Amino acid sequence: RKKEFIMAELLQTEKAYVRDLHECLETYLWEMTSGVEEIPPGILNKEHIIFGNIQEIYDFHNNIFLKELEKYEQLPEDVGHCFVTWADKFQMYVTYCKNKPDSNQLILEHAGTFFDEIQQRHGLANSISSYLIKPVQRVTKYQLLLKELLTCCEEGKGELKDGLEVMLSVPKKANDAMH
Amino acid sequence: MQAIKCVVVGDGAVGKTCLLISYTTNAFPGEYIPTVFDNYSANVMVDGKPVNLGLWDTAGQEDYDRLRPLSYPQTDVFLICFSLVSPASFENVRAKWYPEVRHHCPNTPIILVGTKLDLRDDKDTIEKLKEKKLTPITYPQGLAMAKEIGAVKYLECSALTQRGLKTVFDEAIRAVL
Ligand SMILES: Cc1cc(NC(=O)NCCCN2CCN(c3ccccc3)CC2)no1
Repeated sequence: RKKEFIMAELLQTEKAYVRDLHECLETYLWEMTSGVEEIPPGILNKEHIIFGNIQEIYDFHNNIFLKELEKYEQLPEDVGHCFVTWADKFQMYVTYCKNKPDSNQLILEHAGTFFDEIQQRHGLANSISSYLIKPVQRVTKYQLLLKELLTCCEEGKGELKDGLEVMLSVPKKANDAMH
Repeated sequence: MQAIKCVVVGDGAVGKTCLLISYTTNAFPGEYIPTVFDNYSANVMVDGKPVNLGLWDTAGQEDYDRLRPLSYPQTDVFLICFSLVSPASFENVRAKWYPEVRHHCPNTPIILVGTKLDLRDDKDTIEKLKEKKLTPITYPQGLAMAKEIGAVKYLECSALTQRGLKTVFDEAIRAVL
């Protein structure tokens, strides 16, 4: 039961993460790249700084990682393997976190209410800043879910320990890369 | 209408996630405690003025000293938390949480919240602590800590019983108005 509630959260919060990144790309990013609205010169053509590599992280989760977690739904005690299999892909969270302070500064100093205006228009509960912390949140959150699985999975639990090792290591490497 | 960013910080032992879930859903989560509380916003009226209240969890980030501050900028108020039945979390208010919050947000109001009020009178919890030559944290300990860090209020709450829980967040709001 506990292992089942945890896997179900892993899956449900994964779906919502993908949804949230998707929203972010096809609103806050799409306004800027479209050319349908007045873009402050201070942020113009700096969408790579604002959003960092969030497209690539979205593509990972949307094309692969959510499809593969789904396949571990009835195999919670093995889901650590999923993170080992895709370990190199999570290296892009290092890149994302390195860039987040530069993204925050940029939005503060040079974007005015550009994005506030878009939020209001589209009727979004989440600010662009809310969306843009999500990758940071998500990448620290996986190791919580794995620890929870360790508290309720038996001697078939190297198929978690190694998953966890990886998902402890990605955020530490992101943490260790900041100025 | 006024938008309020509220970030909840503190040790894993406070039950940040549980606190926010139990606040927003008006009920202790019960059987299973979820590890994930996604950034929240909802309308509440406080002293007759309606407000949009933003809530950001920080659980999972406790070992990443340079990742946590990514959430800090533009915050309107902090809940710095400790569990009333972990002296270590309480000491960490001083040692870890208040320092990094003042460094990054020097003029942002803090509420000091003691969680797990329901466990302060629990024999088994009391006993487990007495075996480590410790006791729970009492009211004047909170007051003294609040003062030391410059908190606008010290409040005690339980996610389990809902005692003090609505008030925590009301006062978070009042400290911004
Ligand atoms: C934050 C925060 C937490 C808090 N108060 C608490 O944590 N109080 C202690 C609750 C722990 N108890 C153990 C497990 N229970 C259970 C067992 C078997 C089946 C179903 C349920 C129910 C709950 N106050 O603030």
